[PDB]
Amino acid sequence: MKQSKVFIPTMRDVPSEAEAQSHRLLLKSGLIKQSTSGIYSYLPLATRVLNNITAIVRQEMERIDSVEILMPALQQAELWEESGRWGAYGPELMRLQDRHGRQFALGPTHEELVTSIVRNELKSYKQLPMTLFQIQSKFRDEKRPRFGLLRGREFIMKDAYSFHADEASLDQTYQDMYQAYSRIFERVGINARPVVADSGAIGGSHTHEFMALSAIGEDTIVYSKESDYTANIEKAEVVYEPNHKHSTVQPLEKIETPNVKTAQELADFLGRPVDEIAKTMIFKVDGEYIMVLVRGHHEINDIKLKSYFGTDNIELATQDEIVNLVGSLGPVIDKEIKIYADNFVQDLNNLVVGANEDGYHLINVNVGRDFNVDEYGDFRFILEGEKLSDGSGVAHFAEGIEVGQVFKLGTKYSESMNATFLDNQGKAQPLIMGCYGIGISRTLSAIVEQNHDDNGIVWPKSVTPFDLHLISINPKKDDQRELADALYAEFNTKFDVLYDDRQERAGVKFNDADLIGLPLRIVVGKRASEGIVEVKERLTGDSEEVHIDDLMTVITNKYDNLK
Amino acid sequence: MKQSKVFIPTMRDVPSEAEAQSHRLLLKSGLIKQSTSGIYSYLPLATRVLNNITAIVRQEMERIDSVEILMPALQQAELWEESGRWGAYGPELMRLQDRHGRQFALGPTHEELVTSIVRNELKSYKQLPMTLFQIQSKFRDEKRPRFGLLRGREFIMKDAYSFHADEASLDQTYQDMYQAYSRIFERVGINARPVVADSGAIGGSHTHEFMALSAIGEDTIVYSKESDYTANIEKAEVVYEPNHKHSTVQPLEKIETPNVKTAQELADFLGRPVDEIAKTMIFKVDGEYIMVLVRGHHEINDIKLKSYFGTDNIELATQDEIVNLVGSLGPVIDKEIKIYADNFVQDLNNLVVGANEDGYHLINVNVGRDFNVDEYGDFRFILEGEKLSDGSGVAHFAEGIEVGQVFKLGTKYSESMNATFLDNQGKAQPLIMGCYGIGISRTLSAIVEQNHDDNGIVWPKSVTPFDLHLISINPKKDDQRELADALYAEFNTKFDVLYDDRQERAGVKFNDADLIGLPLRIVVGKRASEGIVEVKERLTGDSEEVHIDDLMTVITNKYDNLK
Ligand SMILES: Nc1ncnc2c1ncn2[C@@H]1O[C@H](COP(=O)(O)OP(=O)(O)NP(=O)(O)O)[C@@H](O)[C@H]1O
Ligand SMILES: Nc1ncnc2c1ncn2[C@@H]1O[C@H](COP(=O)(O)OP(=O)(O)NP(=O)(O)O)[C@@H](O)[C@H]1O
Ligand SMILES: O=C(C[C@H]1NCCC[C@@H]1O)Cn1cnc2cc(Br)c(Cl)cc2c1=O
Ligand SMILES: O=C(C[C@H]1NCCC[C@@H]1O)Cn1cnc2cc(Br)c(Cl)cc2c1=O
Ligand SMILES: [Mg+2]
Ligand SMILES: [Mg+2]
Repeated sequence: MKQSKVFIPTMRDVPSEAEAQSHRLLLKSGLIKQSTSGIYSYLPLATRVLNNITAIVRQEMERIDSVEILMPALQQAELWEESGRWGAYGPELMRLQDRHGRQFALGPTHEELVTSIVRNELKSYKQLPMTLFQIQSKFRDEKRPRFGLLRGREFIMKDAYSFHADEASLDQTYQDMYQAYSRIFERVGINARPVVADSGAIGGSHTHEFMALSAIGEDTIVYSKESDYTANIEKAEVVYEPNHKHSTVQPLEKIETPNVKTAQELADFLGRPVDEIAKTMIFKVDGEYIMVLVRGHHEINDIKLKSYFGTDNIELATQDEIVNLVGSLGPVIDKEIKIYADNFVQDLNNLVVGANEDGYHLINVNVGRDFNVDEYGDFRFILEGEKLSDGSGVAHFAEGIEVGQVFKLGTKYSESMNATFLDNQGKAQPLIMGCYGIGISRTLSAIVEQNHDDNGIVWPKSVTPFDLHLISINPKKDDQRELADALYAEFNTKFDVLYDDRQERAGVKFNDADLIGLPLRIVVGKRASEGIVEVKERLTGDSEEVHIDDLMTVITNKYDNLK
Repeated sequence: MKQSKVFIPTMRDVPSEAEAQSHRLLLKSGLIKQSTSGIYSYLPLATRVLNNITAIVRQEMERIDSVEILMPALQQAELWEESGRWGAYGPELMRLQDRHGRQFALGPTHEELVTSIVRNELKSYKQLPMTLFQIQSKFRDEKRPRFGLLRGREFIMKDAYSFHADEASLDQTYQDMYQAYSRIFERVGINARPVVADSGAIGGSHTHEFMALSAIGEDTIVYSKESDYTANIEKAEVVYEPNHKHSTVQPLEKIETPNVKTAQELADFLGRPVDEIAKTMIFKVDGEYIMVLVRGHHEINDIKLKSYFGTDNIELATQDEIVNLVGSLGPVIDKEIKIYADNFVQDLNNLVVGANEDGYHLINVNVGRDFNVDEYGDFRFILEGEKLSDGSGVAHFAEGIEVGQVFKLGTKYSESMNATFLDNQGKAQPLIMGCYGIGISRTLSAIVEQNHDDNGIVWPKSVTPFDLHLISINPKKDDQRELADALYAEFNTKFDVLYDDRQERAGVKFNDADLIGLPLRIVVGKRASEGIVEVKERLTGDSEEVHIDDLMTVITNKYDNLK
């Protein structure tokens, strides 16, 4: 393609609101444009990268017999009522009415739709297993869209769904997908790690998330150096082995603590280490108010609380709800309320806690005497340095972007939506399901996060929108224009060449080229009359003069040796 | 792919409601499944056909420098307010609210979105022309979804938009698109004709529709045998040259006409030919009621009326609106109402018309004496046999499916949405726009309409979901299964082979194969031990025995000679 005919609105200045490097670079390089919060257009270069990603995805899906389909975005509410998700979900599910008042969801994911396709069609065990996938734009009215394509409201997902006669068959396809996902991410230029993910509040099914390792990552991976242990910090269990720090029991005492809000401020005020303070938070669990206690150097993990209580309906009590129930909160109160404490609170006595009265705290508070703990448990995040759940060694942290997930779904949808098959013994059984997804537009951004420098994007060979950037320094000069025209015709059969044929200053062409980030650059300039050009590598910045008779061999060898 | 792993829910019986052959066959062959009215899932084989169509589309777009992008479905109402389409359109535009009460349209087409992309980015004449396109699902809440993929509510469109400094540049790209569209349709196996289309009520810009010639087609193409004249029957002008059939003027007379509703019933009742009766219809044009007169053998053309009056707000008066104004209607009434008559009414005198009184009609009604005609004009459809507007010869009719359109849009959106560029002389000018579209999912159905027989689909080589159907008659037999396994491995590198490896009766495999419609079939049966198979052509039904040492050459030669 001649660059004069390709829309590439490169920017001089990136706005302050853009925080993530991938977001900043996709804007600056003229690859995406925001329509509104969380909603983007993919401009020509991004679209080519998306096409390269989806071609790799299609190869890897076909390799494991995952068969492509395309399902609708517009989905009748009645389908979502069958599963119960219509009623279970709130504003994140986008909803609308047609001209006859009939209600619809815009698909955030397709468990019901795909179940509706296969039910009473996958009728026998002889037809199983079956795996279907699509590459299709999903809709989620995210509370906080952010970081460009990393969290949109309209976004591209590759979602797959598999159907099975038994658990062993599901296990096989889950492994196939796991392996296919590893291949997909490596091929597109992402360094990713599969990590054990949380199975949800109620379920205990096997699930792994694929995490693109990057500093912008909002997930923390807990990993071992001694074993293959890798878990989301939300899931990673903390094993408690007693190590008491108890002193002589003292009488309870309310103390004045003016302008003291936080646990660390209280620690500083009393001249004590923060770990000896116990923090108290009020949660609302299935309508009932509870208290959760953790030490001052720890933080409450809501995902563990949800899994512990076995419900997703857990949230912090609001300002008004706290006042109606009881400044800094504490466990000593004359009221029927269940108090839960993290296991590591047992290492202390003479607790420092809130007084349920602004400007005050309690010291020398003791369990049994002053208040009772109903149950102890693992209600916190692991810290870096602590011993892992498998006993292999010490916990280390790495930050990650969730680029995909694999999930053993089971019979949830097939039971609720009556999707059955006749087994070996002729009896009706619900289809056993797996579901799997890659965030395609998120993955595009993750590629940029891991493949860029201070001057722009550095696209991997596998996904670069064009292979070669052919640039004329001054096309007013006949020798330069004509040589570049000839080289375009020569190289645009074997390679995809972006030919910067524009009547633009050399400096802007090179700045644009740095942003755009194609792996190899052929510069036609002052030595065109001699049949000499310059070849420049985007990754290293290495430049060399090359004569046109050698150029095909030099470019091909350089291209083949790219990662 | 092994057919045991591909979801293909072939049907024994097609429901009565499915009318169009393409709709019936896409259902019967297991290629689509309805989710609800006008909303479909594309099953594995249809998805492969769609991928083949879009690959051809992409090649032909790149050939004319039409550059791929991907724009969002979710579009803020504020954008649609800029153009005025938010207010101009009614229930066909699907609308919704997000969680903050902000209003959105689901894109039925993307003129505003694309204008928002390029405005203040295509800043100079030096950047023009620019052509962008996407392949993306559109949403239209159609009043009457029908014929499967021919009229959906969620459907795939390839929409392109071009931007220009002057009218000559627009003319060039319009011609490029016209030519590209001709190529696309021929390549995918559609016999199509470009025809002059109506430019709308207000505008007079150049537009052509591409019509897939087929009997299910709801459009009628008027064409010449002597010239290149081709027009939609909505547009095709009728030139009136007087041929009076006048008799001696008679006195007006009201006559009893019991149980006479229609013009032909009245003709039969009075013993007169139907052409001597004048029909009267009441229309509402920009709030004002009018009368339109046409002869009994003619019909009113609303598209001509809209173009004549220069407004889209024309509709028939309702039952209640007719009563408030005045059985069979007629022009003789004591009221201030404008009466328009088709030109061919002038060939008659002593008109037979309604009496504005149930059970009665008027005879011997004459213009000037009994009523006045305000204006005469071309308000009807041309009939087959009549002389064409260009004077080349006689009108012939062919039925067609509108598979695409090309349109010289001009500055409508660039004016309303302030999308300007600096011209040669440094002054701001609105971007001159073209817009173009192909219905991709409609085109898939049109391919089936033109490429099928009584036993199933007959896919063209260019778009067939697989190239070869490899079928084992009885895979319990080791020689058959093993030979078929070997041939699959041999042929699935050069070709895409669907291998019917299923443990199913031969009869169902062949019935499924006929429906599925791949061009060549390799049958492994009783002579597998001898290294002999049967090759069968789907189009002709010709079968021949072939030895496996000759099979690659025989298949390749047959495949190369397919249309
Ligand atoms: N709002 C979004 N924008 C872009 N990509 C997304 C978004 N939500 C999910 N994805 C991607 O789609 C994949 C599958 O969806 P899903 O498993 O439902 O995500 P999720 O659990 O909601 N992730 P998150 O919201 O980031 O915690 C994810 O692994 C992401 O890569
Ligand atoms: N409801 C639909 N279902 C499937 N395809 C459609 C639909 N509407 C339009 N298309 C296709 O998209 C192309 C461009 O859209 P457009 O020019 O807006 O169609 P249109 O004038 O509304 N046609 P029609 O509604 O059939 O009279 C058409 O030429 C069709 O091939
Ligand atoms: O979407 C999932 C589970 C899996 N679905 C198939 C693709 C891969 C993915 O991990 C989790 N999820 C995430 N977000 C959601 C948001 C809404 Br709104 C709804 Cl209704 C449902 C969901 C929802 O089910
Ligand atoms: O969509 C068009 C004009 C052209 N747009 C770009 C692709 C090719 C197509 O011919 C005509 N059209 C047809 N149907 C529509 C339905 C609705 Br609802 C709206 Cl808002 C707008 C429209 C509308 O503009
Ligand atoms: Mg989410
Ligand atoms: Mg329409």
